[PDB]
Amino acid sequence: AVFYKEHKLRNDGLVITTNQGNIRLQFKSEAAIEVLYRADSKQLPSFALAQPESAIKAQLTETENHLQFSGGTLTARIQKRPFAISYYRDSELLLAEESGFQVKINFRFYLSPGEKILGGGQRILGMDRRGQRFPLYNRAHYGYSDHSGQMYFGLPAIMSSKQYILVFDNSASGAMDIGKTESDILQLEAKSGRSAYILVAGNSYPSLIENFTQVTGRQPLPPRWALGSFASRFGYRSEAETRATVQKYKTEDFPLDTIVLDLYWFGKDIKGHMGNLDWDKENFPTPLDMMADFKQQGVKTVLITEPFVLTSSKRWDDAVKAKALAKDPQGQPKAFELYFGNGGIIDVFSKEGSRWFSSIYKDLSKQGVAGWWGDLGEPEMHPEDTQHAIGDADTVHNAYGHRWAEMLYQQQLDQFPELRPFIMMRAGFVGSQRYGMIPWTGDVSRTWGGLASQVELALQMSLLGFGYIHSDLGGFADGETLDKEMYIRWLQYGVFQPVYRPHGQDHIPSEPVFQDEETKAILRPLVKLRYRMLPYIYTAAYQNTLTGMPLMRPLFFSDEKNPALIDNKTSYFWGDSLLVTPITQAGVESVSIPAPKGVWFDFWKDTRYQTDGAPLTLPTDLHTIPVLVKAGAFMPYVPAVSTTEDYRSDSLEIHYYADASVPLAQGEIFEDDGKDPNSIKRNQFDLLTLQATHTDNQLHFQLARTGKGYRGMPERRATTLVIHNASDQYQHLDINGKTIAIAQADCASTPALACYDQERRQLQLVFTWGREALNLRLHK
Amino acid sequence: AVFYKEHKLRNDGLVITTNQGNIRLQFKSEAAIEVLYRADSKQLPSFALAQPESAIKAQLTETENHLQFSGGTLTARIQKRPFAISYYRDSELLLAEESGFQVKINFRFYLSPGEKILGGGQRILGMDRRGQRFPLYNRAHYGYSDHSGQMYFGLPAIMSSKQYILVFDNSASGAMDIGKTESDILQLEAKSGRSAYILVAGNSYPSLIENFTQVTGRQPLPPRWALGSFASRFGYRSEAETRATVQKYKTEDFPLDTIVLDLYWFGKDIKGHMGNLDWDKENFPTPLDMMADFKQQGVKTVLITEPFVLTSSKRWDDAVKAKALAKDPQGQPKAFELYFGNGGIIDVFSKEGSRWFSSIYKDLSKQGVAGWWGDLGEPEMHPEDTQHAIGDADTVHNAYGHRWAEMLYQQQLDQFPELRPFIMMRAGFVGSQRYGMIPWTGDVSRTWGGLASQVELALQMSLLGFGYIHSDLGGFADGETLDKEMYIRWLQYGVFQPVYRPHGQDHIPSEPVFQDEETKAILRPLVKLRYRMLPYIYTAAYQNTLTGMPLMRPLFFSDEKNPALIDNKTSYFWGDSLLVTPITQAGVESVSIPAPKGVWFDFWKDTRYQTDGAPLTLPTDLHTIPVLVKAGAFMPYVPAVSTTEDYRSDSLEIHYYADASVPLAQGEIFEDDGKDPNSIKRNQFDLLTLQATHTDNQLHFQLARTGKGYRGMPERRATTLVIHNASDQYQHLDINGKTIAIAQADCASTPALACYDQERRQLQLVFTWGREALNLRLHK
Ligand SMILES: O=C([O-])C(=O)[O-]
Ligand SMILES: O=C([O-])C(=O)[O-]
Repeated sequence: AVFYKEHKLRNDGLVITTNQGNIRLQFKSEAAIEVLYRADSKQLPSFALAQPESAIKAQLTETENHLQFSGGTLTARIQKRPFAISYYRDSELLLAEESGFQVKINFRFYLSPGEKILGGGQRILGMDRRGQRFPLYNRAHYGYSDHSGQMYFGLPAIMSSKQYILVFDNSASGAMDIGKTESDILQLEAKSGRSAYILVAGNSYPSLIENFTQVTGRQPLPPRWALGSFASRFGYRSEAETRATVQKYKTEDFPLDTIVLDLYWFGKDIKGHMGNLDWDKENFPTPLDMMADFKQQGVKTVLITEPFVLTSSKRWDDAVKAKALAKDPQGQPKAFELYFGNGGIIDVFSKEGSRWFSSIYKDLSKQGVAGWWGDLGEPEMHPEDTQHAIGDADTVHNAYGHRWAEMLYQQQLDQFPELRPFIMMRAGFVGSQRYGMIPWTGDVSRTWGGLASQVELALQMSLLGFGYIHSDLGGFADGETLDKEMYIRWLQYGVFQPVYRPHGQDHIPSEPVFQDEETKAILRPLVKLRYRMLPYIYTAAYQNTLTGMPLMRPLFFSDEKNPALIDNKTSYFWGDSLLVTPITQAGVESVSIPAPKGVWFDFWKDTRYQTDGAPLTLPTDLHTIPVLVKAGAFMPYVPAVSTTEDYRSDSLEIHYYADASVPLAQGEIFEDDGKDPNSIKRNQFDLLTLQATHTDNQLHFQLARTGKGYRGMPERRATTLVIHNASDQYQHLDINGKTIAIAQADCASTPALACYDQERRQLQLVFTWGREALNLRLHK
Repeated sequence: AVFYKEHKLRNDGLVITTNQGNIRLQFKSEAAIEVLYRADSKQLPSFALAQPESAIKAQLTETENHLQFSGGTLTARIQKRPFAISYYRDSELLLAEESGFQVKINFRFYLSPGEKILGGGQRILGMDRRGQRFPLYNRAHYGYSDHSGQMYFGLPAIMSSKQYILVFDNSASGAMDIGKTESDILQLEAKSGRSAYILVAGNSYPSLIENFTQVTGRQPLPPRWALGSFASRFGYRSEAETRATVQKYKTEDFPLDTIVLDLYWFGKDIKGHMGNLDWDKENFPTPLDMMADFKQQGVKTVLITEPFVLTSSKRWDDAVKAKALAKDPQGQPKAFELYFGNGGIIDVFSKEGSRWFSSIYKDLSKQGVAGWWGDLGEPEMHPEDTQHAIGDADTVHNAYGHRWAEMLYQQQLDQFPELRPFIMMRAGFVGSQRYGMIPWTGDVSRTWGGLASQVELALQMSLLGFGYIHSDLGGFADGETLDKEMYIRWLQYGVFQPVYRPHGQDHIPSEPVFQDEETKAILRPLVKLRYRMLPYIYTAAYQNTLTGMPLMRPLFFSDEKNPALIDNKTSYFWGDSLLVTPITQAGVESVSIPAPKGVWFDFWKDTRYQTDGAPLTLPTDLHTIPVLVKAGAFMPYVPAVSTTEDYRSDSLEIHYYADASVPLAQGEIFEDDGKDPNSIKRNQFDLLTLQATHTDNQLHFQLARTGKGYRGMPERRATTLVIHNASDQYQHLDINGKTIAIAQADCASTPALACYDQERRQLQLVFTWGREALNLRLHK
């Protein structure tokens, strides 16, 4: 039995006293509220909040049986007897406590009939997780395929079809029961840790996500090289092998930005060396030269690191001396049996551990390391009696990787304030994106099932803050011989998901350059396409930094009033304009694409489709996967380069997909130096905008640029605008009022300013796009 | 009747007095003698000699009936009565005067029975010109195909199967009669000008050419961009069209280094504007921006210029005021009716004309022009009564273009001492290569016959000093629709001849980017190959600067004791290692290749051929032309780039064609900054050497580098050495004494240091080639 006794509004937080203790309510924004139970006691701080101490001005109103604590859009309705809080956006009930807070810690909420619930982070259970129960305990799931209730990167958070996000702001071993045990009850449980939750509301899914990232953190724009081709395997055994792989990309003519070194860089065996955190000079004899030589070819070097320091490693004595490792209750360094050997864990929650670990990253970065890979951050093994500075293993578990990213992010920004950190990790917490965390979906099997699960995983993570979630392309775990068709499909999908990083255990090659001729003939133009598409992808990344909008969006964004779409885990949007349907089984001869109502074009073949709702059936081929372009799309391209270090936009090629059904369309292209972490905040960019206005007798484009520009920005770009499905009735073109004839033949064989290709229904305009506004008007 | 009267030896020249006048003999080297008749009178100076005032120490000996004037290798034997000079190398008679000098000026020599005679410069008559008579008067031959006795660039010089070169060092309207009128008489004639000839000897064809260029001039190494892809037509009509063409290369993914602007850059019509020598702002409104924008994309701009200033042009009044034009006997500017209109000719032989013309080049170069095209330098029209500073038109005619190149070369070196001039001209004289002249074979027809004549022309010019002779690829003149198969064959041949410059009248596209899909699919990888092969071509260019060795060599170099080979005009060597046989007729299904005795490989298919003399029959296909690689060849490649401005050799791929028949082989790769005119003289280069030693049980490679290097030179190059026709019996590899196992599987699918591919008979070695010597030893 719990009931209201009294409250105090100051400041600007509401502090309620019940017969069972204090509860603190604070708005972190007009759309998000933090609710802290046991507010009177010492607890771990928030991890989910970017500004935990925030509390914006809200209004409090009182009635006989209720209190109301209201922000701009979100309202908390506090029922006095019995005590229960419920949350409203406008006058719409979003979520209501049932028993609310109990005591172990326990939160119980009602679920509404028909309410669909995404969330929990990485699970393979179906997009709607209602009817499921699972632990909140980051844990490896080696070789997973088509099912998992628990893997590397869980999130103690859900997104509802009612368009709210609920966060359990607790870092401890726990569980989530989404109407499994009791049909109408959502239950959150933890063995210890912070007793708080955060509710965020929105009026649309994009707004919800914008509001969520506003209070949990926005991802800083990654370096542009993060969008390029990575060479990776587990693992290059030597400097010679590493150099030979960089060379193979050059001689096979595949783009390459970054080569990634797994654990052999610090030891010749898988076991026994972890913690050395320094070069194995027997096998990597001249690493500074190696990294400098790669830099000369525009190629970055990334090294793997782990939380564990083995007692057999060269740094054990020093880590103990430094007090860098987590301790046992007795006060000794805690050592335990990992796969790799007996060892301890670096206490990133401590001053000593952070300083010690950070110094090592600084040293290696100074030697030439450009980016960082942190593996096993669950932590993969984490005995319950391990003691960190701020609590035992079970209490801090799901925040270890989160703090590790914060430590590394701060370290990198301190060392290189003019560069954007690259931090790729396996496990984090709500908000880890604010430290630039780029997660991957762990040690996936080399099976079709492993591939078929990746869209579900990516969308689940993307919706709750992680735009750069991706997979080991081609599959990672076990296998005895390459499944060629699977590999090809995986690397094709790879082009249209956030990070292009094929990676697998090295008894089977993961890099595309080591594949057979047919495989390379298929993949080479696609890896090149990835680079040609950089303006499209980098612009989506820019939007992700601005608003949290994920690069991969679920089908359900297309119709927010159709909750059934939430179940779709087979087609997704890559940016605004491409509907992608990966092939995830062998021998598939055709696909049924649930394209939203409207006009769509085959990305590969230019075929125009129109639909009022019924799905579209497309045949498959081995060299592509099915991708449809939304009518009204501006698809921007630059010439392929081998490395983003050579990126130039002096030449732009833009394809506009015209249809009268889209009378107004807009496109944008974000350009900056690809590297300045402050480019957005300081307006050091060149933002290109395109607007199409399509009427019965005219099609006109308005082109403009804003921003203060940047060093090396082109003043004038040669631009080729290719209008697909263009009318054969346009007689003339005006550019800023100057009338120009449209040629009707030989468009590919003359340097024509404007030409219509009747066989392709494409109208091509070639012009100079300078700093002043440009208007191009086509008229019948 | 002519007889000896007396002589005087000083100094170090021999001055002979006959009853008819004085004759001066001077050795310009140990292998070359200048013979000047009428030595007592004022004459035009030598044009052919790089150091006209040279006279090395020779020995004079006298007998009753003879004088002997001898240098290191060449001896002049002077018979006293009747007077006649003959020339000997060792004790071998090379050439004997018949009547020798007469008076118009006339030289008569005996030809030996069976002696074959190349020479005369551009003619289409057969490689051996003996039995032919033709004028020495540079003259246009618009639309030539398969025959010409007189075209743009004649040379008053011959090369004999006796291995001497004879130069008629005379610039005037003349003629050459090579045993036509009289079977055993070579006759040289001129209406006026210098009465001198130069004989150069050698002990082999390469030595002869080395000796010839020693005294006539060596070509300075061109900028590396001269070896790249040129966009050209007659002609881009506007800045917009020019920019659109640069853009088309970018969007079609063809390499492009340079775009070339024909006469529309200075006027909207073909007639009436020549002499404006300034931008037509109506059609090229922002040329400084245009050139700067191209430079940002690594693309150079070259402009056409001509000798003629029309009375209708904007510069007529000023040229007259400056006294820049040739005059009539009366002293007025000489005006005459050219195709383009009434106009005069710039007197490049005068101080005033040179200063005036040079100032105009300086101005345009300062604006951003990177290289220069001088058309119509025959001069195309040149009335006999035109007076230049040093003589009338007929007297100086064949040296006009020569002096024009000298003027421009000096101008460019004065303006940009740290760059190599690019000067492309149609007409010159013996020695013009010393001013960097890059000639092309004029306005060739768009016919198979026009293509079929190009090897003959190129070889004739190459042998007598012009390594960069090339053709308007695809054909230039007339035509009404593209002959697609002809065009393709011409641009394929283009890859294996000195300058890659498709160019034609613009009613049919000359650029490969404006061709149909099939044409582009065929040509794109070949234009890319041109760039991948830059280390091979640029190294041949280096050798040409060093020794005069032409880039294209005739088949007859392969066996100097087989004079019948001299007739071959259908196969030639591109550098040392490639025997190329262009396809020069439609529908050819196979070719008979007269490969020299030895082992040869199909460049495209790796097929091994062996022959003891009989020709090799190869089938043709549309995507290649037949090219054989000589066993022992080291073929070096770098990754394709879009422009030589981006050239890097951090990654090398070298293919060695092994065969036991070649127990010793050598290769070299010349690397410098691609631009420094002084790189060779100052040793600012990186010269890579490879030596193969192939015995019954071992194959070993010795790799080394010399030179002082240059700014940006890579210290360490990732190198992939691919050994073709490698034994399947090599068990191990030592690199500098460190033994390494050779893998026997999965060579394309692993980062192996050494791997043998049994199906391809290729052994691949991947390693780091640093500054120290490297020895790689394979042993059975
Ligand atoms: O858009 C149009 O009107 C057309 O396609 O003709
Ligand atoms: O060269 C060899 O000896 C061979 O091919 O086995």
